[PDB]
Amino acid sequence: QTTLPSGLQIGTGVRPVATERLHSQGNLSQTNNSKDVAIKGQGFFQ
Amino acid sequence: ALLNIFDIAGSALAAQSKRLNVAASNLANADSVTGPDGQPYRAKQVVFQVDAAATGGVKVASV
Repeated sequence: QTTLPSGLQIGTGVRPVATERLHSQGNLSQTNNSKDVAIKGQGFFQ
Repeated sequence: ALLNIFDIAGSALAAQSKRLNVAASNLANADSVTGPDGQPYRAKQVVFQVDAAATGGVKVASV
């Protein structure tokens, strides 16, 4: 009555799709310079 | 009849072929499971018997 479905399905393999960057917030280290700036939050210079 | 030798040898060859086929089938189904209708697979053997026509050939009654 109840048996296994008896079906075949062969895989092929694995491929890399993407590399996501963790755009988190990094720590701030003091360089004591007067012409260095750091971003707090989001945003990029141009 | 000096010609029943061929019959005896042919029966022996057929019996040996049957036994080899059974052994090969068992080896193929060594690690099988859940055959038709779900009943588990079970191994089988053959039994040789002589045809008392005295001296006679070999036969396999059933598996």
